[PDB]
Order: sequence, then C-alpha cells, then structure tokens
Amino acid sequence: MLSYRHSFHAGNHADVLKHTVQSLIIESLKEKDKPFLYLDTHAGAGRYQLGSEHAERTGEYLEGIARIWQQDDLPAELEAYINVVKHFNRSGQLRYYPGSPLIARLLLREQDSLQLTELHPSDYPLLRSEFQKDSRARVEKADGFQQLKAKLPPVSRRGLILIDPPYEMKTDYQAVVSGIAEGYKRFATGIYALWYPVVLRQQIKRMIHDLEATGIRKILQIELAVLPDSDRRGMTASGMIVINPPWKLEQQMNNVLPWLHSKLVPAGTGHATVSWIVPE
Ligand SMILES: Nc1ncnc2c1ncn2[C@@H]1O[C@H](CSCC[C@H](N)C(=O)O)[C@@H](O)[C@H]1O
Ligand SMILES: Nc1ncnc2c1ncn2[C@@H]1O[C@H](COP(=O)(O)O)[C@@H](O)[C@H]1O
Ligand code: NA
Repeated sequence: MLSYRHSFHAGNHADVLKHTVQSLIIESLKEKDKPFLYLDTHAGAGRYQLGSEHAERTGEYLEGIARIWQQDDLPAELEAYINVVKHFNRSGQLRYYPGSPLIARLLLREQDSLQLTELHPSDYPLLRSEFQKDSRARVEKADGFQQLKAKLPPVSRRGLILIDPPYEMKTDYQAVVSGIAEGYKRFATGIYALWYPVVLRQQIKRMIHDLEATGIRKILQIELAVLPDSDRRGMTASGMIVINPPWKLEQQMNNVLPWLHSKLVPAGTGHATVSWIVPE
C-alpha cells in the first residue's frame, strides 16, 4: 500500500523523457489563446530534494537531469523544461528537481488551470503547500484514476491529462488502459500522456494490445531505453504513450531524441524511438 517513493527516482532518465514530452505538449497547447486544463492523476510531492538520502542512495538523477541541464548545445525543444529546472536551482548546484506539477505550474498561463491528485500521506501535504498560493490549481487527496471520470471533460474543453502511476500494484497496467478509455469517452479531443516503465517487456506489449483494443486512434509512442530488454530485476527503459499528440510532437521528438539519448546514455546502449501505435 503506497510504499513507492518518487524521491528515489526523481530526475532520472525516465523523468527527463517524461517532462520533456510534458513540456512540449504544454507549449503546443499555449499556442492558442483559449484556456486549457492540466490534469495530473498521480501528481507526487511537487518537488524533490536530490540531496536527500533517497536520491543519493540510487544516485539516479546523476545519470538523468544532471547530464543535460548545463549543456551548452541544448536543443531548443528542451529550453522551456530546462529553464524550469534552473529556476529551482539558481545557485547552479543541482539540489532540487521539479515534478510534473511544478513544471506545469511554471509553464501554464494565468487563464489555465491545474487539477492534481496524490494519495500518499507524506506527498499530498507537500503538494498542497506548493499550490496554497496559486488559485489556478485544485489539489485533492484521492484516487487519480477516478479523476478521469470526475474531472473530464473540462469546461474549457482543452487539456493535457498526464497519467503517471508508479506501477507498484500490477493492476496499474490494466487500470491505465481502462482509465484512458473512460476519460476518452468523456473527452475525446483531450491530449492523454501515459508514462510507462519497461521492467518486463511482455507487460508493456500486453498493455499496448489492450490499448489498441479500445479502438482509440492517433496513438504515438516515444521510448528511451538505456539498456536492452532484460528479464533481470531493473527498469531498462521507459516511454510516453500520447493520444491526440499535437501535430509538431513527432517531429520535435525526432529532433531531440538522438541528442537526449547521446547525453543520457554515453555508452550508446539501448535505443530511442518514436512511432505510431495507431495511426491517423
Ligand atoms: N491511485 C493513486 N492515486 C493518486 N496517486 C497515486 C495513486 N497510486 C499511487 N499514487 C502516487 O503516484 C505517484 C507516482 S510518481 C508521480 C510523479 C509525478 N507525476 C512527476 O512526474 O513528478 C506516487 O507519488 C504515489 O504516491
Ligand atoms: N520511475 C522509476 N525509475 C527507475 N526505476 C524504477 C522506477 N520505478 C520503478 N523502478 C524500478 O523497477 C524495478 C521493479 O520495481 P519493484 O518490483 O517495485 O522493485 C526496481 O528496480 C525499481 O527500482
Ligand atoms: Na514511477
């Protein structure tokens, strides 16, 4: 029961990919003056201490955000994201990492809104504090999957829905698919971004098969692996599955994925790909 702590992983290569994609979608949504909703089902604490015992135990951020945030040849597509990270580390030392809600908080406009949920009794109060002074946001201690029913469609009728569970419970692999189906039924023009870990490739193949079976079209897959697939314990890769991606996203990812992979994976192992699960 909610034993997962994101602090162990905050700012690792999966977070870099996830937040790169999140930021690019937000920038696309901002192109039109009309307001939109940012809905984060599994929101986390908001920000993470990289000097914490958890972060330093794995040191995963050292192979993630650390490898790109001070690069002089940073691709333009990453500027919005990296500028948020720099805002939280103005000393130039890498000490704090902004989670999805804070990236959203700093990229959204005055007219936009945020709806965030987190169940963990350490992380929810921290998330609440991050948004006490920002009336654009609503933060609730409740099941994120339920929000795909309760909060869609938004009155603004525009939005990004980030679904980023920890997959501590293996039912998550089914729940993300059923949850997307329910949300899509209520709000078919929404942009849905689903993060997934590759611990067992067969789990992911089954998940993608289930997603195809919903009949939903226009499904883009973006994956970055630091190691080839393995049956061993660890996560060798992660990806973003994006439903209704903005028209530029595929090209933007083709522009930045090789650079990202070269920086995050100096040994050149694994892969990085963008492809359609379901076209048109
Ligand atoms: N059913 C559920 N509803 C809401 N939060 C959940 C949940 N099950 C697990 N969680 C929380 O989901 C989170 C996944 S990590 C979230 C990271 C965040 N989206 C970011 O990018 O920074 C954990 O904080 C965990 O406590
Ligand atoms: N966000 C993440 N980033 C990197 N590794 C992760 C993440 N979530 C889970 N893992 C790893 O995936 C493996 C399987 O998780 P578990 O079975 O819960 O230990 C463990 O090695 C975890 O550390
Ligand atoms: Na996770």
